[PDB]
Amino acid sequence: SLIKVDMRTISFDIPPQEVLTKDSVTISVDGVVYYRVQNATLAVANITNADSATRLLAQTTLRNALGTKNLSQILSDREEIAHHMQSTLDDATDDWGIKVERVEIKDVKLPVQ
Amino acid sequence: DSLIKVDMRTISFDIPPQEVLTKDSVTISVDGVVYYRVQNATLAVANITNADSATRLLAQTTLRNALGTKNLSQILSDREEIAHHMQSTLDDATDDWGIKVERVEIKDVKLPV
Repeated sequence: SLIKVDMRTISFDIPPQEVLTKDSVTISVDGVVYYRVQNATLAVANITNADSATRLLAQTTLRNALGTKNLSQILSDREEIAHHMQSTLDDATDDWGIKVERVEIKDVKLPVQ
Repeated sequence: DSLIKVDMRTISFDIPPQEVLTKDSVTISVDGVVYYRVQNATLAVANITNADSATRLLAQTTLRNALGTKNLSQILSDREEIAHHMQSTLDDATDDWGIKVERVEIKDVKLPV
């Protein structure tokens, strides 16, 4: 094989997502995903659609996880939520050969309301 | 904005032993090495099913042609120049599928029976 896939850990940013918390507060949360290709072939066979599929599934996973949480609970349970988001996203990315190492919450922006 | 990264580091592949006839009717057995890197990732992936096989063949093809125009004493004497010109000729051909040929080395010039 001449054209090889970089198998090293790389990252992408989850753009800020609007979420209404359990205690009814509209927040704007962004995050980071740390991932690597764990199956060169399986990833390459899905190259044209893998990028935005993984990006969207990350957003929806972040959106769903925080929806069942109190605003205070987002800060304290941050490692538990990150662990939960990792499983969900790792499971959903296996079918195109991508290993997700971490999904971490970054900033919690606060608009009026 | 990509997800699946192509390895951009300079790497090598071996040109298997080739039976060439010199300009002065001496037959030889020549193996070589090609040093290359992907210089255009979008253009390389688009042709992944054919590019590897095509590059290997054109390396062999460039090696056979370069030696065929040369006399045995010239192959002996100035490998440096021959390898330099082979790099140019292979670099021209492989550009259309986003591969930069950095360096072409001639390893062993053997004499079979």
